[PDB]
Amino acid sequence: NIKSAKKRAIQSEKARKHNASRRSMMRTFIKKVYAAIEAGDKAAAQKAFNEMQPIVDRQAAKGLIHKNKAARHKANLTAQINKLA
Amino acid sequence: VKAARERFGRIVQMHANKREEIKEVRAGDIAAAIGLKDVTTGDTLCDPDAPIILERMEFPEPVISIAVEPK
Amino acid sequence: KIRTLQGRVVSDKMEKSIVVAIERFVKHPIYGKFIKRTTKLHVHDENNECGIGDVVEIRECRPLSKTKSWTLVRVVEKAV
Amino acid sequence: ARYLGPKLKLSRREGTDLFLKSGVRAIDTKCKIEQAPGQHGARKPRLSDYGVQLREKQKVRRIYGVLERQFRNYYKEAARLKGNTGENLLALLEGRLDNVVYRMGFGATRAEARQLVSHKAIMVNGRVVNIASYQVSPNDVVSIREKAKKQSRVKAALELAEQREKPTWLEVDAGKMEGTFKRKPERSDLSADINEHLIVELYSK
Amino acid sequence: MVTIRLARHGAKKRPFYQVVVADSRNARNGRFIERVGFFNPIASEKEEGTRLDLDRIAHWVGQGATISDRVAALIKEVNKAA
Amino acid sequence: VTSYIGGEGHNLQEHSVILIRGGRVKDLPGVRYHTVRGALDCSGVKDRKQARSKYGVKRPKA
RNA sequence: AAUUGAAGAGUUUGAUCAUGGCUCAGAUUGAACGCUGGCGGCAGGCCUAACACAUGCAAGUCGAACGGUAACAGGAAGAAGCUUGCUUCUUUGCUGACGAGUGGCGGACGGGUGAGUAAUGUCUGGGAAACUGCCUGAUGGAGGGGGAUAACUACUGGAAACGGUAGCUAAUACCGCAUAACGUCGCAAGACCAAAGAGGGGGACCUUCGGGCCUCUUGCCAUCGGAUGUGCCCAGAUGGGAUUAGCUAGUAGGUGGGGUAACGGCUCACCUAGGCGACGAUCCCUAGCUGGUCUGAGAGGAUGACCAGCCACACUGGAACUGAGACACGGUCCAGACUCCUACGGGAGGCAGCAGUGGGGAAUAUUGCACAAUGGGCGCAAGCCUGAUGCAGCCAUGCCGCGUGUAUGAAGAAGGCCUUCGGGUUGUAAAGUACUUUCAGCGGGGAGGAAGGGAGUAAAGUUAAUACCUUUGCUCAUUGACGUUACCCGCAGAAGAAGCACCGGCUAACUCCGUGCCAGCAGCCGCGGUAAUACGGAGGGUGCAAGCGUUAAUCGGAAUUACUGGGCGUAAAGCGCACGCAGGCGGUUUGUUAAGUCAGAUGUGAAAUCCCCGGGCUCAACCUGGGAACUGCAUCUGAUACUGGCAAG
Ligand SMILES: [Mg+2]
Ligand SMILES: [Mg+2]
Ligand SMILES: [Mg+2]
Ligand SMILES: [Mg+2]
Ligand SMILES: [Mg+2]
Ligand SMILES: [Mg+2]
Ligand SMILES: [Mg+2]
Ligand SMILES: [Mg+2]
Ligand SMILES: [Mg+2]
Ligand SMILES: [Mg+2]
Ligand SMILES: [Mg+2]
Ligand SMILES: [Mg+2]
Ligand SMILES: [Mg+2]
Ligand SMILES: [Mg+2]
Ligand SMILES: [Mg+2]
Ligand SMILES: [Mg+2]
Ligand SMILES: [Mg+2]
Ligand SMILES: [Mg+2]
Ligand SMILES: [Mg+2]
Ligand SMILES: [Mg+2]
Repeated sequence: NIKSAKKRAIQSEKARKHNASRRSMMRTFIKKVYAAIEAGDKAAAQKAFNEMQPIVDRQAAKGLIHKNKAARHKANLTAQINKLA
Repeated sequence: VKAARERFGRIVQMHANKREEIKEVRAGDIAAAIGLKDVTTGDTLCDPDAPIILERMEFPEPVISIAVEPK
Repeated sequence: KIRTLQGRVVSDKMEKSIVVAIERFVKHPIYGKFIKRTTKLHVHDENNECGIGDVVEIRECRPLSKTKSWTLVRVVEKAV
Repeated sequence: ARYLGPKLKLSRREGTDLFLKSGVRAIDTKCKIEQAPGQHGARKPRLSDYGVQLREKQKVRRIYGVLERQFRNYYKEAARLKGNTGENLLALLEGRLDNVVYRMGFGATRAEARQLVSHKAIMVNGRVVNIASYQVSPNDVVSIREKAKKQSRVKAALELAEQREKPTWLEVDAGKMEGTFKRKPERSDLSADINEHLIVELYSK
Repeated sequence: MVTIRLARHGAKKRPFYQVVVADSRNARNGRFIERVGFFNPIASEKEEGTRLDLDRIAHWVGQGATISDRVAALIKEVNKAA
Repeated sequence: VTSYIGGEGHNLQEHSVILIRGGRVKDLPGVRYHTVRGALDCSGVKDRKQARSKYGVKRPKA
């Protein structure tokens, strides 16, 4: 709106699309782990947890998920992957 | 011709097709004064130190009357 | 020392959630008569310890539910 | 802000000379003191308790030449200040520069004193002070400006002034035309039949 | 960041500052953490004029406060080094 | 509301725009306001000389 | 030294006392209106329509992040008209600098408004499960690679808004890989996570002669601190209504999953069947809260403009995205009401930011000057931006100052007015005569707000360096919007400057004339039907004074909602009579408790305001240092008469 710092709008859009896509896959990975728990496969759970740990941590670093969230996932995923598996 | 003073503000000259703005208006010119409070048609605007009444044209005097009610 | 609070139990059946009433006198702001003031609080007691009528000592704490920010420390007297 | 009008009129109303025409001779009469403050002036309207109460302050006001608001504000201050609210109203009044300069004889009349103060013809401790109402402190020194020193007015003023009851709380000159405010006068060392409790009784209700 | 600065508190044409510690974001005459001195650019060569609880400035400066170029000149002049 | 028109004489007719004051007339129960002479379409009292500030009469040419 | 101060009057009656309402004296105001109006200082100024808005301004900034050249300027990988070291043309981004673009930071501050919110807030006192840009302390890291894309170029659609295809490119934009603890998960064993470069200068050695290299200054990543900010929780207080009595399904609790920065029905599945309310839930009405403001002797009553703190809102309803921070005042999306632009296909906008218009109204201002100062954003800096701010303009809206002259002047002029025709009054008032010249006018002169930055230079400050950088002296040019500043000095002459209400009692101030229950007055009683101090004019007086009245409004007097501080036989007022749940209250002794109650201590009760004492503007208003005050709240420790709880009598 006539204030040329409306470049902020086009800027933070590129942001939303970037964030969206990264934030998307780190979710679909966390899912893979919960699926394994539901499938019951102790191996694929601890396997899929190993695959997701770097993602959750990296994104938290890059500042898309933030720290304590990263913790909370691998935290209670762990709790469960070795609660019957 | 009203014994009150007015303070000039914005001034406009209708300028072929644009209400152009002015800060000064000299003698021999015409323009419209925005915002003047109580100045009717025929009044003289003179220098407060050098007061004068001018001629004032004449007021044609109506020839027709009709009564009106507000529907 | 621990900012605690004495007061008697009213209502019992809730499954680790005992409601405590806390009477208190106070002088009327305009007229001076000292008047009663009940103050009800939803209190957490792990493993349904108290029961209706009990006098209990409690302390403020981290939120535990919609209106529930107190747990007990002691009981004191019970029967009715 | 000034009265300006006919002054004996003010005096005859109060039934006593207020030295508003002090200038020279007469010291009353050549006015017909009392006997007609108006057309019905030569009457004794037996006036109420509100009456005397008003007239007595209406005197003080007229003595020092002070109009209502300033006067009221003086009343407020006298109250507030520690002390007998009655006398320190007069204190404030007497401490006035325009009064002080008169008590010192630089003008025949408190009015003439004012005109001097206003025309930048007077300095306190070296520094020129223009405003008629300047509350002067002890040890201060009002002095006439050399720029207009012992000319017509002030000569005569000192002259009949000297021939006036000569104050106590101030030391004046005449050669250097300088005076020292020694201290605030006590309720004792100024008076006539001028009450206060009336001027106070009045502003309490 | 928190800053020590001047909040104009005089009156028209006769300003009277009030040096103060504050969150830089607040208004000049606004919200402030603590008062820590003053500065009267009139004053007159009388007895008083400028005052800085230098010990407190120093303390806040210890926790990373910052200082106006003008508070600076007012410290670097009330001295504290010789 | 019904309103009083003080002073000797007035213009004031069916379409006059006036300024109403407040202040009763204890001879006219129900009349609880005055119409302010000299305001808006009400003229001041012709030829009056005393208390002109009430009754909207201007000083007569010193 | 510092919350040390309490006033009554008129009116019911033939008269009286009581009762009781109406009325008045005061203070106050964001006021308005009528008549009137000289200046200055300080302050205030849409209270109504959170009605609708034309126009301009109110948020940018970094070339020391990057590719870069559109314009400027310089230099020229060098050229005319000849005006041969002085010009104006073409090149070359070379350097200064800079439109557009990427990027970074800011746009969540600053400012406006009170719609919503009666408790999702505010206030006071506590609390635990939290994040926190820039600023700061400490410790190390800062290696090595990859893919892109704006700009640009070429086609190309629009009236405009806007773009569309294809291809090309840089970085501190983007993603892997490495590195990996005092970080995260985990009992551990172990797994796993990041990053960025850029400038100034420079001896050698040197190279594709770009710079490697050396140095200083910045920036980048990680962890733990500090600081500030923010989120969350509890108790108590913070309007009126019973002609609102019942309310409640994620409802109240639990368990386990999910979720957030974090605790939590926050969410979801199941189990329990709870939860709230006569100490007022629920539902109605009204409303931003506070510091404080006004009044009052106080307790109270009234109030929340201006200043400062908190909250909420941003055309209306709704939603999220970016981000440390928003569910965003001059951002995005949807929808609605509305307005505007169009070449009819299509577009755009939201002043409760400043100024301003219309409208509404009894009523509330300039489409101003400037970043000189204080402060805020970006920047190494210079600087750019700043309708915050500093000033000015408008309005007697308030407060406080000052003026509109000072003396002199009598058989007391004229004129007016009353007169018992003697005179009295207006009135020393006027004139006349001496004198002064503030403030306005004119001419001079001239503080303070200006501290800094900038050049030079000298300093074991660095460093390979006599560079660069930094600091500090000194030196030299310089920086006000207000501004014809404040203030001073000269000039002429009383010269330019007084209204408004009242005069029957309350109430300070009295007569003539006109009028004749007429015209009219009137806050209350009441005046007027031929001698009206009450109407209207005059003379005179009284009170105020650049204001004065009227209206409107809050408190006071009003002890007339009576806690302080009242009543009910006849004045208003005891239910027609009892029984009785809840409530209030409770004989007498001891023990015990320590809730009430009392004592102390320690925290906090923002600053401003009120008060005290000082200081500064010529005084005052105003500004200001320090203090007292904030009578409250909480906590800890004691006391145990009285009150309450418990025991036993
Ligand atoms: Mg005045
Ligand atoms: Mg650029
Ligand atoms: Mg890695
Ligand atoms: Mg759970
Ligand atoms: Mg869980
Ligand atoms: Mg509202
Ligand atoms: Mg009361
Ligand atoms: Mg909206
Ligand atoms: Mg984000
Ligand atoms: Mg807007
Ligand atoms: Mg209108
Ligand atoms: Mg009388
Ligand atoms: Mg007659
Ligand atoms: Mg009359
Ligand atoms: Mg009362
Ligand atoms: Mg009674
Ligand atoms: Mg009765
Ligand atoms: Mg009975
Ligand atoms: Mg305070
Ligand atoms: Mg006992």
